[PDB]
Amino acid sequence: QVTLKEFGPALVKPTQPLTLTCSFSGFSLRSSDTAVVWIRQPPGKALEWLAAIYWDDVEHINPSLKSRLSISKDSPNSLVVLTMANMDPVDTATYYCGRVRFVSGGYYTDRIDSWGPGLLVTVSSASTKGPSVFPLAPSTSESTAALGCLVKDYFPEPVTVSWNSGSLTSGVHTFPAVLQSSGLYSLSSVVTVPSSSLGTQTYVCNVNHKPSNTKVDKRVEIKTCGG
Amino acid sequence: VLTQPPSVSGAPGQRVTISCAGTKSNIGDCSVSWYQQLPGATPRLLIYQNNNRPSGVSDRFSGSKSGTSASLAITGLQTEDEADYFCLSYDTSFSGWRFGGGTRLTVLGQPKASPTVTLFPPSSEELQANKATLVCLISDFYPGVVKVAWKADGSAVNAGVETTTPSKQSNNKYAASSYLSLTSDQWKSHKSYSCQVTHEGSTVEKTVAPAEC
Ligand SMILES: OC[C@H]1O[C@H](O[C@@H]2[C@@H](O[C@@H]3[C@H](O)[C@@H](O)O[C@H](CO)[C@H]3O)O[C@H](CO)[C@@H](O)[C@@H]2O)[C@@H](O)[C@@H](O)[C@@H]1O
Ligand SMILES: [Ca+2]
Ligand SMILES: [Ca+2]
Repeated sequence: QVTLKEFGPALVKPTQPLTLTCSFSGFSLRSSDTAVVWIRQPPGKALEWLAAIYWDDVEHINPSLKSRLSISKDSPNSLVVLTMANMDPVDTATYYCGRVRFVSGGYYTDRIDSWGPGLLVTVSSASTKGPSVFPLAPSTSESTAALGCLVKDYFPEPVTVSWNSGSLTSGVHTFPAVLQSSGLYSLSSVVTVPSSSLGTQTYVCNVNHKPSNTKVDKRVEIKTCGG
Repeated sequence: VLTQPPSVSGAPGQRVTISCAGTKSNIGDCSVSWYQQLPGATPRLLIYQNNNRPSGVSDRFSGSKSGTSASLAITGLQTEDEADYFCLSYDTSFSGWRFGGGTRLTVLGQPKASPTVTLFPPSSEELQANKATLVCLISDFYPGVVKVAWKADGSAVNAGVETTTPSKQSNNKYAASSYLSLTSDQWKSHKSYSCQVTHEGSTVEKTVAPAEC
């Protein structure tokens, strides 16, 4: 019955301002029991209250973030805006907007009873950059061997990796990317294959990065040592 | 200032409680609400004004509050209850709303599983760019918490380490990566490098050497 949706940039650069917009449905911000709140959550961390704006334009802003935040509303168009100044890499987070309802006249009874799906905002200085692709090879006396491809220093997400143009799916594990303090991503894809056929099979990682119009193929060769 | 345990466990069918420890300034005097957030999903209101359920929330969830602590209780625990649970309360000293740190609830079932650890040395290609990334890939472990330590020759390596949070695989076990970022000169100044993974008081480690053969 009630829905909200966050609009705004997927990325923002350090020291720049972030401006998010919440559109909502199934209730009116004119109702005297109603407010709209902005909540954020860094990846893997806790929920944090940012700012709420009430039907009568009372505001409740996180005192820790007061000097950076502003919030406003356009009730006739069901829109609520949040701005946050001087962005920092620690501000990378999923930003949710929600409906708050409370008891009129009551004492901080407020609850967030409805939630938007949330917008992941990444704070990074990076421009679009295609990955450097490096082969990962091993040690080969056990039955299988793990070969892989380091997909290094790209922006933004996502990247796709296949092996042998899709002809090889078994034993493929592509690991989630890490966002480095540089503001660039890296991930690794590995394929576990029979050791016996390392000299009989060719293994090529196919790496696609659509934002940078980048397509790289890289053959992964075993490093052999003299007997 | 709102304190929740980071982690709680229970068996399917059992009752578990998640507590949020506060002070007079928050839980003591103000309404507690509770939120459930499935992995990767959106938070959802479960309890408001300490002990009320919104409609469409199961009666398996209940809330209470005594003194400066509050509790969420969950009966008939089901696998789909695996989530991060948060308490929320206004705080009149803070003059602001505070969330608990979140308690991740695990539903017991799958047996313990130790990690597979794969360690790669820098490639020749990267070394020619005066760079050297050691890649430690960690997979197939359960539960999904590991600690990663790097060693160079004998000693501990702190500088240049970056490790991902554990993620779910298609086979219902967990994966993580850790990267040790060096220069080629750094790489070549030590004779061995190790990635050591600790899982449930047990250690798995891998070793690479700049002298390949
Ligand atoms: O003040 C805490 C209260 O804030 C939110 O409700 C506000 C509140 O407005 C107060 C009140 O109207 C008046 O006494 O002083 C100011 C001007 O209105 C204002 O700060 O109370 C009214 C009525 O309850 C609400 O309409 C306002 O939106 C909610 O968060 C309450 O839960 C909270 O206790
Ligand atoms: Ca020999
Ligand atoms: Ca109670």
